Amino acid sequence: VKQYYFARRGETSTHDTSLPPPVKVLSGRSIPLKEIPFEATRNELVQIYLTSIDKLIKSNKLNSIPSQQIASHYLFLRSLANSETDGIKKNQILSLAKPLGTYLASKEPHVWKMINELIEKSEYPIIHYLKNNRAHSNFMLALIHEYHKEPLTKNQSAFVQKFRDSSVFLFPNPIYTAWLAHSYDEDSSFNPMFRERLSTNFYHSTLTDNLLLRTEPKEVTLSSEHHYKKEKGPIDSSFRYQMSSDRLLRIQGRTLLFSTPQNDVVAVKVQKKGEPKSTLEEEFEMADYLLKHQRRLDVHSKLPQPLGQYSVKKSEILEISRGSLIDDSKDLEVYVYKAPQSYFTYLHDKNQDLEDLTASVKTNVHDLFVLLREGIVFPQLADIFKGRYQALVQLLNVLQFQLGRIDKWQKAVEYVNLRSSGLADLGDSLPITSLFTSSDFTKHYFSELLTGGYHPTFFDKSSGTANSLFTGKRRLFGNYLYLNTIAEYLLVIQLTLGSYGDKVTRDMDKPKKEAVWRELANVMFTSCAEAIHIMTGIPQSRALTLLKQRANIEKHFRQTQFWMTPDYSKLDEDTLQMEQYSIYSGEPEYEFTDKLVSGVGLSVDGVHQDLGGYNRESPLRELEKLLYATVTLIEGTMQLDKEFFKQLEQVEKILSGEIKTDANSCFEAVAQLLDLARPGCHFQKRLVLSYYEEAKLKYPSAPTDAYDSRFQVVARTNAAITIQRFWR
Amino acid sequence: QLTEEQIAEFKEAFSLFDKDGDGTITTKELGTVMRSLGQNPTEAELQDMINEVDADGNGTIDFPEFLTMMARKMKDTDSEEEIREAFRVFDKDGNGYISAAELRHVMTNLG
Ligand SMILES: [Ca+2]
Ligand SMILES: [Cl-]
Ligand SMILES: [Cl-]
Repeated sequence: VKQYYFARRGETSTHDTSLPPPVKVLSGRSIPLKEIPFEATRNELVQIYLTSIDKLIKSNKLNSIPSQQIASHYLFLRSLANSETDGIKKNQILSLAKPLGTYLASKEPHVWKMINELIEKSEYPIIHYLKNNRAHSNFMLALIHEYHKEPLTKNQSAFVQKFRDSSVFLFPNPIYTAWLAHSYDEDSSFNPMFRERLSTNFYHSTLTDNLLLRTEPKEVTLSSEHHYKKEKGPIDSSFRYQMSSDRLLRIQGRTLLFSTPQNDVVAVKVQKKGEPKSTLEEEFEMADYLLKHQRRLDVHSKLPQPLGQYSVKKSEILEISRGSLIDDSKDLEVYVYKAPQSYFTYLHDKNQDLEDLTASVKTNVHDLFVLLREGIVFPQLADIFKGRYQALVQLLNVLQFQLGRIDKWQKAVEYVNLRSSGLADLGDSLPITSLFTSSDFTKHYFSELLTGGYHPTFFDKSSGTANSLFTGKRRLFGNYLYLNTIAEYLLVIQLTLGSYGDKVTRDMDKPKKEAVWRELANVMFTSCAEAIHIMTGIPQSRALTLLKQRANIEKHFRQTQFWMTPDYSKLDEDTLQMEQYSIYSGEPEYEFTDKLVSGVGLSVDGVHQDLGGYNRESPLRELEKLLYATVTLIEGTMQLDKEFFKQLEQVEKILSGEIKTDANSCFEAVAQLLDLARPGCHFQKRLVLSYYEEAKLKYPSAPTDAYDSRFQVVARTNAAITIQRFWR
Repeated sequence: QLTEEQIAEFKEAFSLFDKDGDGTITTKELGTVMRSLGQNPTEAELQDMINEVDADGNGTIDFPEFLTMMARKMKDTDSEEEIREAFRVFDKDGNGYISAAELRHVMTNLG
């Protein structure tokens, strides 16, 4: 039967409409908040870099500079020239690149040989040259400071201070996206962290930010038969469940669970203190929308049958309750439903082998991101709380540099909506469109992202305004909240998994406990890989390897098991900083002041363990990298897809005759399309190999020495694939 | 039934060329996706239409129809004819090298 989602994804002019006014008032003075445009400032710094290349040629001091920063300069110049559309300007870059080549070929014969092996491999040789620690050396900004001897504008200074960590941050849109996508490939040893003069810098979040600022404002349009748009009739609760008082098994919080001769549960959920009937009716109709479209959506959770929604006198409720006794009035609207007992076992429960846990976790993350494509967001899967935790917090505020201290982490996923059955209790839904518009949800929890960017550094006494690149996020804030929802889903998974781990390893064989925690590490990475596949289509196997290029599975295993169980509290403060080196192999130890509560660990309330010191980072650092790796792989793959298709039309207009140009250019239009294919995605290069052969049909005239080799390796790879395909 | 290796390939190709999300892939686009998968037909105007466009369930059924008609004697051949660089001179120890980095490994039976 038909199987598709009821949401179409597109783009819109601007997310910054009906937002709060861009103004920061403080000490009675209202300061306007102004955008520093990303691409405009970016281009100013690249032309300044270009002039600086020219003042380096005139200085005739190319020997004074190490051989592999003329390799960086030349390779970037060649890459930039290829990215340039019109011939007149790409020749003014090759003007600048030729003295660097003349010198390298004459005074550095070996480096010249290595560089040319890259120039015939790719049209953007700089992105593969920088698939390693070379990326941490900012050759562009170094040259700018040395030869552009004139002070930067207030915004080049702003752009520089924000994106100081790598020259890739100044690359034009295609070169940066291509570099960022391929920096997860198997040859690439790049990881966004370098060690400074004894200090360690992490800039995984900057990769995401520098990507997001080049994106266009997304927007989701819901089908007219969508759950939030289709006019639904009244609820026909024509039957009333007869509440016996011995059929009730249990009472899981304003919900009473009743037994049945069919070994499943009829549950009856009672009105909260502050709660309208609307909410319980929405939960009813959600359960029906799920049921109706369960095949249509390939939803895997066990879905409850909504039985009835009606009102019940509070006397009867309180009468049929005894044993563990948030209801308010003498009349209480009710939502009664039928569901397996799996629906009421929280996914973090000790009584699951890790065969059932993995199976049930896989169920949850599938329906979480399938329903996201469907356009439905569950913003309260867990109570990780105004002070509501932000998974991707450095991209949403100006101040924070790392992710905050999760408070009472085990209590957050306590009544998590994730069960052995799968997704559960889906009443508190939110339309995905609410994240891309100025809804009540967004201006409450994300008011800075929607107002935008005050800090004293930003303030310009001359102007009277506070200027920052942050205020640019007003036109794109929906894109930020989209990615944050993705990371938020996977962090609730992680706390749920860690909760299970703590309660299973407690009262246990040290090898048996350690082996459990590394399986928990694997199911977490497997979960993120699943998300990437549901969101992009990348084979989950490859999504996993792309992920493990960036996130260290084994570092994550050993900081999860160390911080989410209380054994470290029984250590004195200074055998503890002997153990931290084992879990932060190169990275700095996790510094913290707080006094440890014995048997608990770090605990502000002295009863419940937290993740992090009182006003510190969360100590789960490679978890933080995991989420950004996940979220960047998604958004990065989608931008690469867009640049792929944007260039795909170019080669198709040249091919058809709609754009006349030379032979030697039509082939480099096609070869450029090769560079925007996804990493590890073969059919994309099968498609451009087809374009290559058609171009040789169009231009038999043309010599093809520059692209024969790079397109042979695609041809030989495709031939080898199909002989391996003959496994019979 | 297809193999797991090529339903994965077909699933990603479908996901990539569906430019706006939900299975809303229009007949104008399916030419290029099959081109990316090794096909180049003339007339294909059937097999679900589902409104006038098709879902993935229809795609992965559309395909084995176009793959249960491939007389692959000329497909598996041509493939060997690539590495036969000179002509009709078959391959050698190199024909185990290539099969050791494209998509597979693990004990080829070099005959
Ligand atoms: Ca579509
Ligand atoms: Cl320099
Ligand atoms: Cl910013």
